Order: sequence, then structure tokens, then C-alpha cells
Amino acid sequence: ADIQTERAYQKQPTIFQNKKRVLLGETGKEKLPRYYKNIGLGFKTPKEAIEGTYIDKKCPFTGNVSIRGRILSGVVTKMKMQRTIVIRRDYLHYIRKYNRFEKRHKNMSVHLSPCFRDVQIGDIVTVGECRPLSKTVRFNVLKVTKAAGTKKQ
Amino acid sequence: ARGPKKHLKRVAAPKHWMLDKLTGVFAPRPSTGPHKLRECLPLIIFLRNRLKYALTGDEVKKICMQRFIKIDGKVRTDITYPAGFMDVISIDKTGENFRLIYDTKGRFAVHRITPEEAKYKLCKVRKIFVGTKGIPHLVTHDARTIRYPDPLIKVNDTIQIDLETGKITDFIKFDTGNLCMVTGGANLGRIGVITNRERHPGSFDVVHVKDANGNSFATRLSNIFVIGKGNKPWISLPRGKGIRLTIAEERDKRLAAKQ
Amino acid sequence: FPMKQGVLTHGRVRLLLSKGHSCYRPRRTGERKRKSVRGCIVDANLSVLNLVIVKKGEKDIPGLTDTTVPRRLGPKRASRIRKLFNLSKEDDVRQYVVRKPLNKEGKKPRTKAPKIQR
Amino acid sequence: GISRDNWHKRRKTGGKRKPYHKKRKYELGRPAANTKIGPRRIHTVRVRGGNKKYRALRLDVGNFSWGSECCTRKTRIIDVVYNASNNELVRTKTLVKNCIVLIDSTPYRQWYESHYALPLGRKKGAKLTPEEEEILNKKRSKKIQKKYDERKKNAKISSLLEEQFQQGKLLACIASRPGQCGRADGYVLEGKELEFYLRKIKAR
RNA sequence: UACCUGGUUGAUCCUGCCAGUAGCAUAUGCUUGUCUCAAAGAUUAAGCCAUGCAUGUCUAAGUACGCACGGCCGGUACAGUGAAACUGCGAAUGGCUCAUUAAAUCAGUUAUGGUUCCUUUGGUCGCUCGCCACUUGGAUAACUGUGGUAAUUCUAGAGCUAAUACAUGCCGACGGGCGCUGACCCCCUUCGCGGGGGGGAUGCGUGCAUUUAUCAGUGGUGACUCUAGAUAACCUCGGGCCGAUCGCACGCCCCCCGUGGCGGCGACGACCCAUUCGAACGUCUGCCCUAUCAACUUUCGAUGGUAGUCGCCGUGCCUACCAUGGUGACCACGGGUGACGGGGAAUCAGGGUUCGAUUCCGGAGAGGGAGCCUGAGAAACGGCUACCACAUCCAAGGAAG
RNA sequence: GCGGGGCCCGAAGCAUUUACUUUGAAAAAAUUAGAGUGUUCAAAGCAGGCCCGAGCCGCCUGGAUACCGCAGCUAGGAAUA
Repeated sequence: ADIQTERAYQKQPTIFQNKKRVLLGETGKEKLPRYYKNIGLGFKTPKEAIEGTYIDKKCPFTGNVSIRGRILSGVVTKMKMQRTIVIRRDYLHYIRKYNRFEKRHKNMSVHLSPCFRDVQIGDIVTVGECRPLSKTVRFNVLKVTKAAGTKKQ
Repeated sequence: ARGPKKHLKRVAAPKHWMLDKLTGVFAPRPSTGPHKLRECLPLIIFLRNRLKYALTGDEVKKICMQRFIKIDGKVRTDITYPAGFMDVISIDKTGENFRLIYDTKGRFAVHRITPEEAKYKLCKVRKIFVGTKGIPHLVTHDARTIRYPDPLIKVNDTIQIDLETGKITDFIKFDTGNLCMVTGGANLGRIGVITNRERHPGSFDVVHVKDANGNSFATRLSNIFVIGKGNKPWISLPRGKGIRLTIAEERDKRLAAKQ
Repeated sequence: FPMKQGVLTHGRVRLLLSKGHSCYRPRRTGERKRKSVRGCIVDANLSVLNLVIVKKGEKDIPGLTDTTVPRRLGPKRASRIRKLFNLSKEDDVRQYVVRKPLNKEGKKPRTKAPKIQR
Repeated sequence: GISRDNWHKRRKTGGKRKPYHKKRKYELGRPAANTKIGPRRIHTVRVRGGNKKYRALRLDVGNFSWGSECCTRKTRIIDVVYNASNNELVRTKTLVKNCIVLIDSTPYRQWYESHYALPLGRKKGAKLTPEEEEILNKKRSKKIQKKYDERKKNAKISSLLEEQFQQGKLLACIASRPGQCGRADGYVLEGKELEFYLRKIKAR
């Protein structure tokens, strides 16, 4: 339930929390101001990046990462691995000797921010790129767009 | 490899310098300076190929060590000095006063100017920013920075600064309708009025340019250099007037003047 | 192999010497070089040893502690020429410089003075 | 000759990649400074660009910040009490960035007394003659007593934080990078953050 | 030129290969008169190398106290020419080779909003409130004079002497302003009152750059935790700048007052910003043969999550603590390559096939591995240190590759 | 974009999403294909050309253009899949 589950105090490095809890500022109604930003190239900010309560350095909507560069799209093929999913971008490569195409793929590890809930197996996700985040994770999840759902019994 | 390069091979040189193939292995290798080196043209081959005041590389030095070769009103004595675009040279003894302008085939032109229009030059700005203690700065096409500019001067604006004073005389704003010169890509050397500025957020911004003779074209925004207010240039143009001719239309205008 | 202050070991060791220790003048900047240098303790395995008086005692050894050689290059910077001749202040350094005599045979007998510094 | 490059790692599939050049100089040797509490030893190493970094071999004081009432003072460092990255960096008293450090309370006490004129740390009284009975009264004027008696709004502190003004030492957190810049700055723990770390020391 | 001809049979039509034919590129054979361009120890040995060389460098302008020369123009600082040596700057380029190397290099593409940059330009360089400044302090080379070695660009001792070397350090600006403080304002509501203000006595701090915390939201971008502004403080002794430098024509005020004050063109250094040359690290896509190479990677990081350490910055790049992941028949993993990659070359109906050590761009490496110093830039090799391999001189003590 | 009207049209949603196609940028020379020029010719080379009546401060002019795959960046088309 709670957020402080690591072994250091997770917080956002920019907002200041402890602003003079006195007889004016009561501990009965206690929020903290939530830092988010906006990405350009027409990408909205999900409600759970504003009214959410999580913490992620690597989230594009509350961390210190900035998308600029290529923008791609893929299919979520494996959703293990906390805050980092694997997506597969299938494509066709053209061999001009045989005048035909060749169904290739290469999959790619991307940082899934926890401002997205209904990210299940086989969904379409547009993905932007940034600085290197890990050994292999260079790209970052901007906007899921669902598949295979909207009614399940 | 382990550091910077300071030779340049002759077949690796920019071909709008119009070099030989058999006179040597090496290239003039322009010095570090205000201009990037693929765009520019050094002092050596300007006074032994473009003007023929010299025959060797030694003859360029013994004119340039007598301290009358004035690049933008300043005596620069190194013979590999990067000149660049829109700068005035000043021989000052036989008084030629060239300005470096592209012709419509992408090449720098031997191009005289009057001894009082020579007193200034024009500069596209590449960045405007606020400096320390809150004062504005701009940095230009060449390396020249100016403090306290007129606050209407945004990015990709063209200002006019005079030599020997160094301050902004008149600025002229990048607007649709103004008269630009393209200094990059396959269309450079042509001169035409701006049609529209169609933005791309995150990508490269491309503008469309109509000439004075209907031939419309387009280059990206980092190639555009405004030198006119609507229809008249602020500088002296060369022959051709920034109008590319087709290879059949170049044919008869070349072979009827040899009548 | 010339001796070095600071070995405290009789024999011959090999030091890695940079610029400025002793017994190694380099050839390019930052070059270090390993050279075999002899220790600071004395033995009987010495071809010559240098030896410096700190006190004259009884009498004159002929040709060793007499015949005072003239320091023909005097002070040049204008703060040791003020300290040598006890110039108090603003006492016109340009007057009180030393001047060296010159006595070639085929040329007229000159005299040379330095520049000044500071 | 310890390097920091990726071309000795096994790649994403799991394939051994064969090295295609010697190790270069921009993967320069990376030893640790291990800044620890003592007198002040600072060492300087030239880096690329000809620049310097001041690596801190031994540290004495800090420049810790207060934040909630906006105070920064020099203060000496007592102890390292908890580290999140390693519980073995606290048995050897080694200053790193996000370790909870322990400093004293004297410059913040005399700040809080020179601005609000309240006692602070005091539990029994009856020894406050030499520099404490004088400061809270001082024979002020009229309008100073006006502007100081209205300060009964921003004078109260949450009970976890003045309890450790009483018995001597305040625990804080370094925010600087010692061994890299050569300073140990930081902020004083307070708030829900302080409840977090006071549990994570009490649980040790 | 979108091309065929001879050979299985007693003849025939086929299938099929063989041989012919034509380029071009290595070697060789025979032969060779003239003249234009002209590859040329790549393949096997990235085998080994005698000897000689290919990286050094003075302006009017850092340091001449060598007679090495000068008219020693004259009773004294230096008419200049200058070797030598210090200082500075290059020596990280070019040149050579193709051994390594199969998403590696490389190519196009796009980034650094995640960083470094001697130089070049162009900015900034009285913004700091603080008993030598008309100039402070200590060495050292060449030089002189003794030396040691069989022998090296080996150098020891003693005496001198210089700085733009190596350091210490000040005047003026500088009158003050600002904020935090703060012994009288009494004129306000002294009616018992509560007062509303500006002010002074006072002591701190005060620029840029660095480090941390906080506050507000000039100039920008698609977009910041940007740029700028505000407050509280730091400032590393192997300590950030805030000129103890050198030439040229000499001139101006001269009222203190014939000695004091001011000036033109430069030349060097100089934190920081931007430029330039880049360098490094990333993104997307693209590589030959092999399954007689089908599972691989993870104690020894394999994939990811936190926190840090160092690095010029992003990051399992490392360390600790966790999670159990990553890749693969759309060929992973392993092997081979007579594999440096590319622009390109030979070919010529179209589709293709083959070659590309080789002058251009990029990479890599100097006998094989490794570790470093100097410097802006090197894991440098016509730099160093060591080991392995080969090899030189020796007076056999050592030297140099 | 000529707090509530007219010759007026930008920003906004691209209201499935891709392949496919056309367009436009951007893509180092040398080499190739090719323009010009009697190197005496040719291979090459990027030069050269014109009258001296001496004013001849010497005049005129070249050093083209096309092709740079596939992948990305644009704008359009929506048969086919």
C-alpha cells in the first residue's frame, strides 16, 4: 500500500515537504505538492501522474528524464521485470535481389512508468527515447493504447 | 586518432573552392575561427586563385605580412584565416573592397563593393540569451557576440553591424515576404522571397522560397539568410542576382555572348 | 655512479627518478627513468669523493684555501644590489652597478655592464 | 588501470564480445576516496580539460542547511549512524552522499535564540545566567518587542525535532559528493522523512 | 553488339558436362626502336634487421653580466649582431601496415536538455567597501674551476647570475549604496490606554566562479530540475580569477611646481561565457559461411529495481541490498573466414555475379601482453616502467634495444 | 483573429493503426555517365579566349548538370493488403 518500501527515503528532489507545520498548517489535512511536467509533440499527461502518489526518477512525467530523439511503437510481449517491460517492433525488410520482403523483428526493453494501469499482454505502446537508463533500457513509455480488451467475462 | 587534425587532403577539400588535382597532395586547411570550415574559404586561395595577386603560397605570405589585408576592418596576418560569408576585405592600398557572396552555382564570387557600403556587414543571429546580472546577449552567424541588443531581435533575425564600431545599426526580422538568400544545401546561391515558414516541432523547420521568376523551392531553416525588406536587398548583389539558370538556358546566354 | 643524498643504504640501488631529484637530467617533459645510483653511506669502493670545508683552522694550505677567485658576475636584479651595497632607499641603482673589465689583445679594452631587472 | 567501459560486458543476448581496441584513457582509473571523520585532508587530481577535482580523504566540519527556517551554518560532524547503500560503510565511519550523518546543535541553537528569544534544549533551567538570561530580554525598545511578540506563529517545532535539540546532537543528511568536490554539505532531517530514518536506526 | 562452335552414335533427337571463345589481373616465356602518362615486398613471414636520416622552433616586442662580434662614441645600466642555456609551444599531425575485429568496426540517420575542448575569433576583464606598490622573496641553468668512469643525449661537488620560470603580495577605484540588525520620535487612539510611520547610535554581510538548501516565476525551447533574479552560508595551503610582463613614436598639463601628474599603436598571459576544431558516448536500420553449432546467459553481473562509489558526463561502469529475469528456428549461443569497413573496381540487355591489403573517409596497431608520466589532447611507442620473445657493446663492474 | 455582426479562417481533434505510393528536404570529394576547351591529336588536364592602335589602372569567361540505394524526416493519395 505505502510507497516508502525501499531502504532510503524516496522523494522528489525538487519539491520541499516540511513547510512549517504550525497552528496554521495542521496535520489533519496533509498533502504534498506534486511535481509533474508536460512533454511536447502532443502527448498528454495521465491523471495518475498528477493525482498519483508514486515516485520514479525514470518516469517521463515526474522524473528527471527528457524525451528527445526517435519516437517508435510496438507490442507488449512480456510484462515481467518491475518498472521495465519488453516490447517487440515487427517490421519487413526488403531484399532487392529476390524482389520480396522478409518478416524480421527485434525487441527492445523500455521503461514502463507506473502511471499506467491496464498494460497487459499484447497492447500497442508508442515509445519515445532519451538518455541511457540501464544497460539496455534506452527508451521510455509515453502512451499505452489498449488492445484485446474492453469486455472480459 | 589521438587528437585533432591539422592537415587536409586536396581531394577531401570542399569543391566550391575549385582546387586543382595535380598541383599537390594537400589542401589549404583553414584555421579555426568564426565560420565552420566546410562552409568557408581561406585567405590563401582567395589571393592566388580568385584574384591572382600571387603565384605560390609564399607570395601570399609576403603580401599578408606587410599588414594590409583587412578582414572585417582588422588586419589578420595568417594566410589560412577563415574568411566566411558576408565579410568585407580591405586591401586599402589599391582599394578593391571585396565582399564574399555566393554566386548562383554555390561558389564564392569575386565581388567588389563601394568604399562606403563596405563599412558594414550583416549577421543572422544563432542564439539570443540573457547573461549575468540580467543583461541580454546575442551570438551571430559569425562568432561576434553583442551585448544589449534591441529587444525585438528574436532568434534567426538578421542584424546589421558596422565595422570599426561593432554595434547594431539596423535589424530586419525573419518574416514571410522578406528577401532571403539560401546558404546551404542543393539550392544555395539562389535569392528569393520567403513564401511561408512551416514549422516542425522537434524536427527540422523547412520554409518555402519563391524567387523573382516563379521558380519556387524549399530549404530548411538553418540555410536561410534574410538580406532584404520585401523586395530590395540591403547589399550589392552579383550578376545573375540569385537566379539559377537551366543548363539549356545557360547554353545560349553563354554562346551568344561569344558572337 | 654518483652518490645521492637520502638512500641510507650502502651499495648500489636503482631509483626511478623524475625531474628534480638528483643525478638525472631528463630529455623531455614528464619523463621518468630508472637509473642505478650509489648509496649515501661511504665505503672503500669509491673512486673519488667530494669534500667541502665548513671552517678554516690553523694555517694556509697552499693553493686550496687562499687565492680568492673574483666573482666577476655581480648582482643584476635591483634588490640584491640594494642589499649588497646597503643602499637605503631611492639611491639610484643605475650609478652603483658593477662593471667588468675586458682585456683582449687584438681589441681595445672594453668594459661591460648588465641590463636591469625590476 | 581500472576501466569503466561497456565493451568488456557480456551483451544483451549473452554473447561474449571480443575486444576491438585497447583500454583508453577516457576510461580513467576509478578508486574510491572513502571520506572519513577526522581533521581536514583534501587531495587534488587533474582531470580531462586540465580541470581539478578535490577528493576529500578526511573531513572535519560541514555546511549543513536547515530549510524549514532557512538557516545554514558551519558545524562539526560527530558520527555516521545509518547508510542505505551499505550497512558496512557505517561500521567504518565513511562519509558518502545519502548517508545519515550526525552533527551537533550549537550554531542552530544560538541562531534560534538570537531570532526568536526562546530557550531551546532546556529541561531543568537554573543555570542560564551567563549567556541566556541576558539575550531574551536585553533591554529592547518598544517596536522590537512588538515585532518579536508577534512571532508566536512560526516558533513551534514538531516534537520529533526539538527532542533532539535537548540531548545534544541533530542527525542530518549529506547532499554533497565528498571525494568528488571536497565538501560535506547537506540538509537537516525533519518531517515524515525523519520518522522514516528514526525507524531505520531504531530497527538496527 | 540481349550471339554461340567442337565432342557420347552406324547415323538421329536429347539430357548433360567437357573443350573452345572474350574480357582483366598476378607470375612467367620469347622479343623490344621512339614518345606521353605510370602501379611497384599486399598475398607466404604484423618474420628479423647492420648503417644513415625522417621534429624541431626567435620577433621591434620573456631571460645576454660567453670579447663570440661590434664605432666600448666616453667615463657610463644596456647602438645592436648574436652562439650557449633557461622559458614557452609543438613533438597526440603526417607517414606505414591490415594482424586483430561478424551488430563489433563501418555507412546513412538522429541526439547529448547526459559531457570535455591548447588554439582561433568575439565578449568579459575599477561590479568585491577590506608601515615595499615607484616593484617584494628565494633558488637555478649556460659560465668559471675541479672530477668519476671501458662505455650512453651518464653526470657529481663548489662559486656566480637572470624570468612571462618558481612563488608571496599592494595602491587606487572607495565617495558609498543595499539589506539583516539596531538606546530617543514624543506630532496617531497618551483618555488609564492601545499607538501608525520614517529616522538615526550600533555591529555584520556585500563581485564573478565553486557547494548546498530555500523563495519567486526577465529571456527561451515541443519540452527543465534551463537562463536570469532573491535569501541563508561555504570557498579545499598538492589553496579559482580580481595583470609586480615586454617593445614603438614620444607627447601633454604643468597651478604643488623643472619634479611630480596624464596620454597613442601594440605584444604577451588571463578565471568564465559563446564560437571553432573536434573528441567521446547514444538511437534507428543494414553484414559473409556453417545445425557434422539447438538451447544460451546468471557463484565470477546475467536482465531489471533502489542507494551510492568513483568517471569529464548518461549507465551493472562498479559496490551493497533486492526481484528472477534476458535471448532464441523471424537462426540465439558457438565455430570458420585466403573478414579491416565504406566510397568504389571488373563485368553488361534487364536481374545479377565477383573483387575491394592498395593513395579518399573511418577504425586498429607499432615484437607479444600490461601499467603509467607529461599535456587541452596519448594508456603515445622515432616517451617511460616491468614481464615474455629475439637481439647488441663490455675492460664482464654494467650499459643500450 | 477580416462578452456576444460583416467580404472570415487559424490554431484543435488526425476521430483505428500500418504496409503501399507520389512529393519535398537532407545527404564529402575522387570515380562513373556526361557540358565546355585543337593538351599539335589521343589518354588526360581544368584550363583558357581576344585585338596591344599601348594605356591594355588589360579585357571577356569557365572551373556545368545528373545519379547517391535501403532506413529515417516531411507533406499528399486511400485502390490493394
